[PDB]
Amino acid sequence: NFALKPRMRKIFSRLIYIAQSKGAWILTGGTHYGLMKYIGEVVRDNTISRNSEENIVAIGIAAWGMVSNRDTLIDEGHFSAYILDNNHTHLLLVDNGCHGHPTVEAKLRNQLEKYISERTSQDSNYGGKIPIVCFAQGGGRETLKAINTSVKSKIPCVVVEGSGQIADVIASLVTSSMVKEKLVRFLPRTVSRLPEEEIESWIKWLKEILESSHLLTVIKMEEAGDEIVSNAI
Amino acid sequence: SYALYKAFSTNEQDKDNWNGQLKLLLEWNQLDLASDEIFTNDRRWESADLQEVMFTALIKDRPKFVRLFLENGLNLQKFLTNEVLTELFSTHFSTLVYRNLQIAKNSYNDALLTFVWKLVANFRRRHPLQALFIWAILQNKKELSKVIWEQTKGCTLAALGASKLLKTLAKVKNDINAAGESEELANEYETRAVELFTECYSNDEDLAEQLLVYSCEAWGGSNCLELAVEATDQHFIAQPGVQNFLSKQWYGEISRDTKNWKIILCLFIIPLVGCGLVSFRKKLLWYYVAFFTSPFVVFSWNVVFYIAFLLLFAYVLLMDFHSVPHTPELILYALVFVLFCDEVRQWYMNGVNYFTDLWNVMDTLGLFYFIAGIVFRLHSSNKSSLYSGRVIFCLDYIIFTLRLIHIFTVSRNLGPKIIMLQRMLIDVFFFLFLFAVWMVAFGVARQGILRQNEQRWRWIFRSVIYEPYLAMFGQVPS
Amino acid sequence: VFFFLFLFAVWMVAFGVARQGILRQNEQRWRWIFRSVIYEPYLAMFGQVPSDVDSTTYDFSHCTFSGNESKPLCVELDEHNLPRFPEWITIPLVCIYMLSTNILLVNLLVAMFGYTVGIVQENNDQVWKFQRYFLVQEYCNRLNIPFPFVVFA
Amino acid sequence: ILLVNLLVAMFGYTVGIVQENNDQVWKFQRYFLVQEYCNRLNIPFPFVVFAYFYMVVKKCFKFRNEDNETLAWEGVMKENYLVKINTK
Amino acid sequence: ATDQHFIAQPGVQNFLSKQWYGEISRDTKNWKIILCLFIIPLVGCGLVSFR
Ligand SMILES: O=C1NC(c2cccc([N+](=O)[O-])c2)=CCN1c1ccccc1O
Ligand SMILES: [Ca+2]
Repeated sequence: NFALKPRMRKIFSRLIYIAQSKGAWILTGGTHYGLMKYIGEVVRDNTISRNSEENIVAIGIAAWGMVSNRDTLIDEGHFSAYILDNNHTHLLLVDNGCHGHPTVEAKLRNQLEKYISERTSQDSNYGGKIPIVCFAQGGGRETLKAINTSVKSKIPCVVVEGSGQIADVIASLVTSSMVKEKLVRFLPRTVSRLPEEEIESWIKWLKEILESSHLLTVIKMEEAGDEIVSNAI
Repeated sequence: SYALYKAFSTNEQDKDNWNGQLKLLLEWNQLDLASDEIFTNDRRWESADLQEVMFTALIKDRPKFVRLFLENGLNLQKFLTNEVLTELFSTHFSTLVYRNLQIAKNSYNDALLTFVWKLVANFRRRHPLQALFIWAILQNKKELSKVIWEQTKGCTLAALGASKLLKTLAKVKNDINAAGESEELANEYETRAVELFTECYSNDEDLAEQLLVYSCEAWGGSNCLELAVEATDQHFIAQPGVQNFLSKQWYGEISRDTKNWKIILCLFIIPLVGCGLVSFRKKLLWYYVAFFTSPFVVFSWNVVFYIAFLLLFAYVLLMDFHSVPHTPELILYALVFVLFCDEVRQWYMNGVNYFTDLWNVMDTLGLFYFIAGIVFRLHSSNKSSLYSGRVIFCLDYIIFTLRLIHIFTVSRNLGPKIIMLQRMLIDVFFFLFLFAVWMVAFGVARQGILRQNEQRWRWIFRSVIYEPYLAMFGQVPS
Repeated sequence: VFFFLFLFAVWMVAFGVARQGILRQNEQRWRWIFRSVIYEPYLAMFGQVPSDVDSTTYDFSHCTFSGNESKPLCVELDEHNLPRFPEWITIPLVCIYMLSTNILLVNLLVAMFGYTVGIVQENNDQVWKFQRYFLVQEYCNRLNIPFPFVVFA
Repeated sequence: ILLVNLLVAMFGYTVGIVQENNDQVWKFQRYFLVQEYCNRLNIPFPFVVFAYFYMVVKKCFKFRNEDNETLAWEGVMKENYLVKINTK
Repeated sequence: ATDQHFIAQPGVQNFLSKQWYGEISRDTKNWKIILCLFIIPLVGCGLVSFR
């Protein structure tokens, strides 16, 4: 579940407008639940409002172990009732073993990011190289693992907001003690369900985050007018 | 409320009781507190447990909380069942509003109010959001109505139907305060419909004209353009989008950026259709049919026909009118039969509202006087019946000639002035009232001072009414 | 002016044909059709009140009985050699026509003139001094001597 | 004199009021003439009675997806219009 | 005091109109009232509203 306040609503509407103006791929999870619902909604709306001039490309990358109804074909399927989202125009589902396995798609996702980041396409203004931006807004282990796999790789261009769960704990501080102090002050109801043997691991994750502060940027609260997403990216 | 919430949250027994916290913050108006520390963590949302609190926020006028609930997710059409609508229109529906609805259905009846009287009779004993919108808009809620209006699909139709309902309910004379608020809310939604459709037109023309013609699968049983007409919302039609739609529909196949004199010049010379003088943008027989299909030229052909009919009527009536009908009288009866066929066609394709317009009434009356002149006219070898038939045709010619003023209301130049002409009736009647009073007073005084005991009625009304009437044109009674 | 002339022509044609049809019978002369249909209802705009509708102020010394001399035809007579036309159908007809054209239709033109003068006056000075360009550029362009000698030049 | 020149004044005042509304009322009335001359399948006039016999021929014998597409189009400018209202 | 703006407001005008029609309600049309005036025994019908 996800809270859709009109500020983040405006930000992601502006984001999908920028992705239509530039002709960009948007990589995402692709399930029916939460933010990807709203991304599929705004993709469908910008598709239905113009119906031409570079119809946009959204790739959902899922795990295949959380999908309830699965059809093995060669023959189009009819998926109905994690549930996949209706409006993502491309889907890729990674093959692995049993059902209850989160964090499977992240390896192929980050390797695809790395390959397009080293892919050369000279018909641009970036000196080729197809520039790549990662966005984080919310919370979870998947967010932090994705940000560190990005910033470990070249061209991460990690952008966060000033509202969320981990976007607040990264936005506020830009050693171990201050990481502990922020993580207990912005997440009150998550620390109780966590052993400290991986909380120190999270401290190591965030210390690997803050190594390259030139590869990370933030959207602030005073900066709340129009075209702030372009001014960030 | 904040003190009670701090006392309710820190009991260390009901920290799992988010429902009690939400109902406590609903009974008070704490929107910001419920946004900050209920819906923040994304920890436990069920999205279907929000129904009784939804019903309470509806019946207790909490528009910001239902905005928050739809912001966090609830399906209206899943929620809004017939039991909910009967509980709203049966229990939560006011009783003074129902009396004003009775008075409005008795004294100001209409198609849409008959429809909403039928549906409110349905639910006090399938488009759910529209019925909830009617419930909220009748009650003059003014702020829950906007929240549900933002969720609807046929938004322009909803705004025009609401403006029509409220402009009808603003005419009930008792409880003038409720009439005032319903009038203000009517003006707000007709402003809202105009300002939405001007955006829908200013982005795309074709899909806006797609919007104008849809009936929303019996919304109220009518159309967006029809609802704008039936409410006399002339500002919605005086805007350039609907006027551009109407002008493009009026010229037909011919483009609008051609001059009119080329069009009427190609009208008079019939085989001139095959030349590069007119533009058919908006092989050779398609040019022929696309010229002779358009409303512009069938109207112009029809008025040329009507002028030729008036010339034939005048020739027959003044210069060739004998005891037996000659050839142009029979041609005249044929043309009147053609006009009668058109009028019974229009009475068939309209029905009972055909008799609403006064022009159709005097139209049928003129046809009746024509056939009465025929049945006086055929009794030949009787000079009195023949003369009476000709007098009947003369007064009928007056009627037929004065119809031409109503014909030429379509013009860009004469049209607005002919429409302006019917706003003068109250000034003309005030003039005739004062002139009749002065005329009667002077006429009876002069007839009484001069003469003595006139016994003839004709020479009373020539000397009391007629000669002081002529003294208005500068006669000075002698 | 053209709106006035349209309405006045419609009323004038209607009254003229109705009066000529009620009074007389089968006029064959075109000039005395257009004198009695168009011309006399036209003069009734200047306050004339068309005459031969009253049947008491009508004499038979201005007729022809058949078109032989200048004068109009008589009203078509009875078997008792009386005028056939009803006064109660021609006196209120002339009264309605005379009200409608001499008073309503002229005082409407006064109102429309007053409204047009009310609009165009703040633009009138601009349009005049825009037109001033053309007269200055036709009287400053040529090398012009005074007029009756110009042909020598 | 008095009673006719009062009528002139009242006509002038009524023309002074109703003129900014007159164009609106004319182009509102334009709807009815367009919808009576665009409704029927009409040939030019003196032959129309023959086509009337064609209707006698009648008495001699006798959810949609693009709608949802254009309503979904309408919702986008509704959202843009609400953005503009709150932007003011 | 000739304070005509105090009487040209809708409250006093509503008071005066309700006092002028008397027992008949104001949201009935006038032609029904004068039609029932000319035909005197027509008072016993459902044409006028006495609210
Ligand atoms: O169709 C028409 N029927 C009659 C009509 C037909 C029968 C009798 C009478 N009448 O006596 O006033 C009038 C009026 C003129 N008319 C017409 C012609 C051309 C353009 C627009 C029009 O409205
Ligand atoms: Ca008609």
